[PDB]
Amino acid sequence: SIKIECVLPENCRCGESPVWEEVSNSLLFVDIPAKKVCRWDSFTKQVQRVTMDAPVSSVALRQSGGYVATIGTKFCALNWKEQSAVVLATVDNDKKNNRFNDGKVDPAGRYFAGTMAEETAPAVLERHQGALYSLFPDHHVKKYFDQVDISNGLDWSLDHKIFYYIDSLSYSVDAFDYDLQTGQISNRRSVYKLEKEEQIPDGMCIDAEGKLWVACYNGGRVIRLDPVTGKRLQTVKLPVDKTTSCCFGGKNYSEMYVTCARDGMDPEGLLRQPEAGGIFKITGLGVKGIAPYSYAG
Amino acid sequence: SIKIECVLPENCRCGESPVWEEVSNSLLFVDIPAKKVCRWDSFTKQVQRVTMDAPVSSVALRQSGGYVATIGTKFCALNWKEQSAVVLATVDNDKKNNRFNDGKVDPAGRYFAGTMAEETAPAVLERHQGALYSLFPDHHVKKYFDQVDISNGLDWSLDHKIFYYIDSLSYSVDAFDYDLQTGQISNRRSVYKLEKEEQIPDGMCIDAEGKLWVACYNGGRVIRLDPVTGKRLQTVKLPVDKTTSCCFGGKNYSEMYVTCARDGMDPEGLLRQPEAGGIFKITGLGVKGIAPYSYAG
Ligand SMILES: [Zn+2]
Ligand SMILES: [Zn+2]
Repeated sequence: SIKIECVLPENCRCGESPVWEEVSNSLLFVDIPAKKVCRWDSFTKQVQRVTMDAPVSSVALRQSGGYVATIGTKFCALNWKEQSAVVLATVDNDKKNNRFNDGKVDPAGRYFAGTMAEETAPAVLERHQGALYSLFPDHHVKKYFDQVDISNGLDWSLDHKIFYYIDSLSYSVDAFDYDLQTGQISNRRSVYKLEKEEQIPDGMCIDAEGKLWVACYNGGRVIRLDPVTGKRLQTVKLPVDKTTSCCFGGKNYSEMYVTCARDGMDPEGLLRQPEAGGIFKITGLGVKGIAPYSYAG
Repeated sequence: SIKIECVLPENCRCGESPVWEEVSNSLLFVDIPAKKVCRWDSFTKQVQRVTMDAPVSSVALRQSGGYVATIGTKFCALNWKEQSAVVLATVDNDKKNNRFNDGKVDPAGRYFAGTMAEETAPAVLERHQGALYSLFPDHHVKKYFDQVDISNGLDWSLDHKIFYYIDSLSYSVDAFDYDLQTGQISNRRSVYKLEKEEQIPDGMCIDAEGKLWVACYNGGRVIRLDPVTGKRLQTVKLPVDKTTSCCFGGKNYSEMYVTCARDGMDPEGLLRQPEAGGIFKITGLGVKGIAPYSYAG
């Protein structure tokens, strides 16, 4: 049996980028259009919040201390206590209107993230403006590929030989060969195409059996896929439609934390999804996840 | 009911710009990379073709006689009985790889056509290189706006107050307010957004109810769109994937003609679509089209 609970009714405009900090039993996440980074202590229940000067799309662990975030079209290191960010690298300078979206650290401590055109407009507009990036330990940047609509969930297989990636308007989870030692990706192929009711695929993580959990935007669900068989294994429905992301955390990585968005709802949807934008905890999935990697620069 | 016929197994590299010439009961079209203007006699069933010296991307009737056509980055007059073009105007002189794409005459005798960067491999690059133009009856070019990808299908509403325009890599059918007397457009807005499955929006033609028909390049289909409600009204699927463009012809515009492309297909997909690059005729739609305008310069 499954328990779904709102642990923190944060009403985020757009909650994203859940990451489990095991050393302090905290969850981090972002609220993208609110430009916030948040850190929620699972023991005290207290949340702290830093507000940045541009959309903050993702946040990850930095092994030397503090955190890394993608703010606007920059990779930045964050000194949480000083409420100070230092710019590590910039991308997409040629684009007048981009941001980072989803990002996540390698098995080798490289901070992967891509971009997208900024939009809340959708159905008056356009595309293919994104590209996938990685920030190496030496603070150098690689562009993997362009023509990306919305850079979204991403992860890596337990044996470090395959990269999983979602570009959301593709409606497909893709897989690449990944070289751990160099961070090269090849042989892009589709491993799962969403069903319609699955709506927009968004955030993703891998679990300790190597299956994939995809948050489904407008979907009110997260879906478990086998990437080696090509099939859906399970659907867990949430009391909110605008599920964005998910990760594993809590004791032994046995709980799932899920982000969602309160933005773009109307009065009558807010009325009966009153916890929209909250953080949900799902217990009793009967699977554990794995620990995130920490940026190496 | 819908009835589909491959009226001509032309195998066009890329067949485009269908135009019904009702005084000879013929369909004019182009084959862009073969650099051919084409004319199929719907009665004898035979196709005549003239070879130009640069890719021909559109053709239109000329009020005073013969044809106009866009050949490379040039608006040309075409006398079909000799077979050479007389340049009337050049655009994009500073872009030494641009070509015109799609073009159609105004309810007022102005030849609209926009350009794109010619592509590779072959072809395919890079990007925002295009602009939208309109040759006036005095042989002077107006320009309109740039950073287009693939200037594609275009038509006018039946009140002559709305210009509809497709830029392919925009996956959006757009509308502008349009002013007959001056050819001025303004208030560009998305009236429709393509679903993953519909692929890339290519040519298009309004019907006598004011709906819009758009050929979905790699969607093997034309979809009929309500500009005012922004919803898809029906899908007509086709024997072949690279449907490029569409127009109304046959007696009083009661039949629809779909062009297609066979360039960019592998040896075994050609063998599943024996009719890639042909001309299809669809009867049974319930609506008629409207006649083409003739160029008044
Ligand atoms: Zn996301
Ligand atoms: Zn076209």
